[PDB]
Amino acid sequence: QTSGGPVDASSEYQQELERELFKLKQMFGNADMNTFPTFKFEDPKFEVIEKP
Amino acid sequence: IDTEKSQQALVQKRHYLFDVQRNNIAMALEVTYRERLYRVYKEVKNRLDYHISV
Amino acid sequence: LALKTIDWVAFAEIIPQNQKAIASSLKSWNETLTSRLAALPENPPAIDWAYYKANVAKAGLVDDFEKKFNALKVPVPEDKYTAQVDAEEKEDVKSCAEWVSLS
Amino acid sequence: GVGKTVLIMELINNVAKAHGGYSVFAGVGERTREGNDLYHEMIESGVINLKDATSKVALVYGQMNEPPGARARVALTGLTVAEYFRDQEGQDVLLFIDNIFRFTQAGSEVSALLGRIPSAVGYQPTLATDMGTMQERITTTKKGSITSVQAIYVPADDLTD
Ligand SMILES: Nc1ncnc2c1ncn2[C@@H]1O[C@H](COP(=O)(O)OP(=O)(O)O)[C@@H](O)[C@H]1O
Ligand SMILES: [Mg+2]
Repeated sequence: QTSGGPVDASSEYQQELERELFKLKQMFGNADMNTFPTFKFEDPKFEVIEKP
Repeated sequence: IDTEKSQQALVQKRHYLFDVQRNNIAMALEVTYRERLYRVYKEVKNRLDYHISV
Repeated sequence: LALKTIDWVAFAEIIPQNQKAIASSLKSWNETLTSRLAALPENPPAIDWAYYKANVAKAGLVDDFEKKFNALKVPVPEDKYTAQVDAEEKEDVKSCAEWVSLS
Repeated sequence: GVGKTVLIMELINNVAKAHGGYSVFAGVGERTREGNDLYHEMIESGVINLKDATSKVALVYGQMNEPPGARARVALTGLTVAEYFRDQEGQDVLLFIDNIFRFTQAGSEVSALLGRIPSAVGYQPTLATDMGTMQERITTTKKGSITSVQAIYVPADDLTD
């Protein structure tokens, strides 16, 4: 009998679950982990190797 | 005469500088490509793994 | 990835005294890039979606992630530097053959 | 008299004021005037505020004038305060214990009266397990962090004690 309830008549267990999820997310990353990552890319530098 | 022939031998060995430069350009581009592929793979797998872990 | 094997003392005999540091830096970067190509494989392991099809109970997010990834155009960097060192090698070979005819 | 209290006060000055979380100082079997000095210095420097709820340090003192039971359990009391701050608040805690050796010493003082056969140098046979039970709670978990600075007295300068 848990249709109308998410977590089977809890009435609690959110005050600590939010801290736990905060720790878990912040140790997995900092950005939004519900969307595809956009990729900034860089290109290697190069110098004047020409014979002086 | 011997000195001149030795100078010619060094001139014959000259090309290694440009071999080195070409090696470094090719290797830098390959390293960059593989690092980019690992970055994209790691980000995708990392987000999927955050979902599976929560 | 076809490289030109190089003697490393012959490379030393042909370096003037105004670019010894540059030769040493090219050598060090050659060794560094060899080591770094050795310490990472060629192709990333494409993870099977199995562990992400049957273990993610979310509405198609894994599926749209896999669709967006299967058709990604990751930028392959272009050379833009080998042609000019080839031109420089041509010029240097010209000068060296001239000096050799003089010799 | 080599500088354990001077060093731990320097660390309180250099780290605890620049610290973002809370702090707990457990005085265990030390000088009472040192506790008075620390109290009034923390009031002067604003780290303890007697008028509102902006205080950042909790003090727990059982000093060298206390019988061995109080000296043996006051470190546990300080641990309990720091453990609450680490678990239920999720805070990053600083825990300074001066001096932790007294804990062990206090146990020694009661070990004979509890009817136990003495171990090496007259210490209780349970020295290592008592120390472990106490020290394993002084730790960083994946629920919160505790950075711990413990001054450890060395009897007669013998590090093999
Ligand atoms: N960092 C220091 N600089 C100068 N003197 C010091 C320093 N630390 C200790 N001392 C000297 O050693 C004495 C003992 O200091 P204290 O820390 O209270 O000893 P204990 O090791 O018992 O805690 C001090 O009064 C001081 O004279
Ligand atoms: Mg002291």
